[PDB]
This record gives sequence, structure tokens and C-alpha cells, in this order.
Amino acid sequence: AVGACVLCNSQTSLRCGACIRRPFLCCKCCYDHVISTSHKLVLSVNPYVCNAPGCDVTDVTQLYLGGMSYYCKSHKPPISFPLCANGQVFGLYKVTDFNAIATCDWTNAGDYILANTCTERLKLFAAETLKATEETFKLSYGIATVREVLSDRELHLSWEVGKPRPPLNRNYVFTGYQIGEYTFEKDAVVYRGTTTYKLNVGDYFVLTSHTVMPLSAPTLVPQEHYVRITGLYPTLNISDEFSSNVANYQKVGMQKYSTLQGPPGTGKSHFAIGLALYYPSARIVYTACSHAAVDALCEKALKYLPIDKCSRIIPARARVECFDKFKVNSTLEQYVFCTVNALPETTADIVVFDEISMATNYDLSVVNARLRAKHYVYIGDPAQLPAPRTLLTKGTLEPEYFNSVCRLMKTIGPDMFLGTCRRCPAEIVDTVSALVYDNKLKAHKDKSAQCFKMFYKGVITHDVSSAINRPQIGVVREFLTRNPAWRKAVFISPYNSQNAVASKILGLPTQTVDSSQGSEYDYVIFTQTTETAHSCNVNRFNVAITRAKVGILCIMSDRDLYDKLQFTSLEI
Ligand SMILES: [Zn+2]
Ligand SMILES: [Zn+2]
Ligand SMILES: [Zn+2]
Repeated sequence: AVGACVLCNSQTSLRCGACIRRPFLCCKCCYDHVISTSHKLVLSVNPYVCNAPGCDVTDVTQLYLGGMSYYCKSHKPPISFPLCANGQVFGLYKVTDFNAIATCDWTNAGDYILANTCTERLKLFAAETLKATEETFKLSYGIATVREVLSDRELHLSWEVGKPRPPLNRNYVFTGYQIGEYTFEKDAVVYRGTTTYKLNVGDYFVLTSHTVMPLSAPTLVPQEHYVRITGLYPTLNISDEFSSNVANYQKVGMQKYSTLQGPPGTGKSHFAIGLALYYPSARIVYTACSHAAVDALCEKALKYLPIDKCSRIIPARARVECFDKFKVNSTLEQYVFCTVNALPETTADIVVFDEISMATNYDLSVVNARLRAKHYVYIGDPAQLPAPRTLLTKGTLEPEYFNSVCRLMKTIGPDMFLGTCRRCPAEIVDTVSALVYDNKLKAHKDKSAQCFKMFYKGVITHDVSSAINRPQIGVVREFLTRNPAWRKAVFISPYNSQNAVASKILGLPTQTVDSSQGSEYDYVIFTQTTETAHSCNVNRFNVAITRAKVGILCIMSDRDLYDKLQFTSLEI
């Protein structure tokens, strides 16, 4: 009930009772807060409320100290001092940005801008407040009760009346009733239960609302620059394969933390695993937010690092199937691969945090609190997709506001940049290099002459809000008949409902742009589906077209992105 002020660290017995996270506020900052916001409840050992029987005055600005107790203007004794005076709130041990973080509903982009441009302590207050708001918002949704079980992969649902229905995609995971986590895709609905269970008729599902823990560690530790490589011992015999990253691996040992911007297919996991070969005795913890990112790091480690020194950390709540080729839950192995949410409390010579555009400041802080390392390496790309912000409906969130690492990469630049894309045909590399990389990304491959674009608006229909463009899928079907090599293509679009329709009509494996990030395929067929801020987002567009190793077909809706594609146009 006594602690440090979130704005100036000054000790206090005061906590704001109207703030969802009840932060400690000192006398000067508590005053500036209550006198400028709707927040008037102040908490101490006992709350600041009128002690007179049956009185409901709780507003600190309307209360006084009558001896050792608190009373309003109607109940105070003659000798009483106002709780609010001379810019202070009376307590013990006797902000415009804090006010906005404390009172916003997190539905605007400007709220996330502020959460990332503020002081470090306010970045943690903002991340805690936002995550708690995101969880209390899960309570504000309807329950789905099983009406009829059709097959082992399909069922019918009855929804709660008076409460909205959550979007049925992979971004919304329900907990079944504790009969395992379940996911849904669109009267017949498709069910994907993490645990294989005979889906009982009438049993209910509810979105998991986890408790938001407080943040202690900064999003980024204070930067330290060294004169020599510190606490790391380089090999003198470094494999030719990894020679291109030697100057960068040295930069890593000569700073507390370093940022690496790696565009698609420029060698991020090769850099991450090569860092272990460069400092062969260093204990490295490899972390990312998703199980897919962590597994991709495991796949790369399996090829270069001794398997007996690797461990994949998987929590007892085994959400989805992940990497099976390392000893499980051996926290003490030299190489530990683990998602941010499952991190043990341990130390490391190097912590490598991959897919950094997907991290939030909450994730950045958790890593700093669970892992005490000599060096921290942040690998990702601010030109790729950020983590979904479920509350954000108004405005677009720019890359410089994704998190603290992305803010640094977009303002002062990354410490290291992988400049040569080895995956994509040059048509794709030249397009994204100009689009999001200021012409600094170079192509290793020649033009494949298998990159096509077709400008076709089609017809936009909707499955609630998720969009479908059947004419664009018809154009793909026509193209496939004339281009049989493309039979092996992955169908990509910005919408799951478009992908569900393409799956049935084309039979191609399907992927949203957001679920394709980090993956690569020989051929990609992309249908833009709509002209929305979502389907036109340059980061999403960047990820979409950089999935292709050999060919890409883009059926476009937006003239701007279509005209920028350095692809051969097709007719019809
Ligand atoms: Zn203060
Ligand atoms: Zn408050
Ligand atoms: Zn009173």
C-alpha cells in the first residue's frame, strides 16, 4: 500500500483509485492528475472518502483532513485542511501524457503513438493499462453454445443474444468447457480443437481472459557501448558461411543491445544461429512471441548447432503442436528456444529476440524481467506486420510506434541491416525495396519472368466484415488452367473468408498475409480482395509479395499498389 510514483519515482502512500492499474502517484503528480482528469478517487491505507456516516463524497478535490480523518465540505470540523492545495494531494512523504494514457479507451492510433513516445516508466504504465483494457474487453462478448455436431471438423453454433459475436478467425482463441483451446472458421462452421475431443452437444466456449501482471523491467535496458567485446569469446576459425556477419557479431559483443533490420529472406535466422557459432561458449536464449517464430529458429539451429546443447521450452498448457527435435523443458541447456510467454527466470550471455515487429512493449518488458543477459539482440523488420491491436479501430499505427525497438529502427536507424534478399525474384525485390526500404534492399536472384499482375476490382461481398471477391478467384481459376506449373501455388489474401472460398474453388493451400509472415513458397497467388486501409497497408503488401521464391500472381484492386508492382501485366 506504499510505493514509488510512476512519474517521478518519489515515494507515496497515494494510488489513483480511478486508474485501472491503481498506480502509485506522489503528492505533486497525484494533484496534476486529479485536477485535470475525471479521476478523483485517491487511495491510501484507507481510501480518501468522507468518514462521516452515510456520506458518499469520494472526490479528493471536495475532501479535507479533519485531524487524522477525511471529511467533505459539509462534514469537516472547523480545524480542517483541504486535501488538494498548492499543487499537492495530502499523503505521506510530502503529467499531460500520463493523463492521456490513464483515460484513453485505446481505440485510436494516437493512444499507441503516445504509449511509444512517452518516458520509459510511462511506456510500462501504458503497456499494463492497454493489456488490462484488452482483457476486460474480452468479457464484453457473447458465448457460443453447440447446437449440432456435423462431423470431426464441422459443427453448428447458437450465439448469446444481446452480446456481440467475435470475429471467427485464428486471431480469436476460445477456451472450451477446460476441454482444451478451440478455434473457428466460417450456416456450417469449421472447428479446430487443440485437444482432440468428441465435441459435446450443448457445451459452451469462452475467449480466454488472462490476468495482466504488472511490469517492472524497461522495454529496453539502458544502452551501454563498450571498447572491446564484453563477456563473449569469439572463434578465430569462423565458417565461410557466416563470414558476412563477423563485423555485425562483433558489434553485438560491443554494445548492451543491438537492432538488426532484416528484410524478407536477407538471412535473419542465419544471422541468429551464426551468432552461436561466432561465440561458441555463449549461452543463448532464442525468443519470439509466436511458437512458429521460435520453431523456425529451432529448424535453423538443428542444421548448425549441436542438438544435445538445445532445448525447446514448452509450457504445461500445450497450446499448439511445436518443435519436437530438441530435449523439452531443459532450462539449463546452452541453447534455449522459447516463446516470450513461456520464458523461465534465467540468465544468458546473449538473448536473441526475433520477429521484433510482432512484439509489444509488454513483451519487450517481460523479456527484460525474465532474462538477465550480457547482450540483447533484437531481430526483425519494421516494414513487416505488427501484432494485432484488437482495440484499435480508428487510425493507422505506423511502424515507428509498433514498440520501442521499432521506434529506434525507424528514428535513429537499425544498428545492423541485412541488405541482400536471397529469396525473391528481382521483380519482387525491386518493388519492395522502393516501397518500404528507401531503395536499400538489393536482389540476389535475377528476375524470374514469373511475376504477374492483373488489375481486376471484381465484386466485393462480405462474411460479416471479412471480405470475399469471387470474381478475383475466378480469374485465378482461369489462370491456373493456362499455367499448370502454378498448381503448387499457395493462395494468399488479406481475408480469411476470401481464403475459405479460394480453398473450395481452387483447392490451393491457403494463408492470410498475417499468417504467411516468416514463411516462403515457390509460387504465390495473391488476390487483394478489396481496396481498404487493411488490404492496402504497405507492410502487409510487402509481406504478401515477399513470400515468393519463384513466381507470384497479384490480382489487384488498388491502382497505386498495382502501378508500383514491377511485374508483367496480364489481360482479361
Ligand atoms: Zn510523481
Ligand atoms: Zn487515474
Ligand atoms: Zn461528508
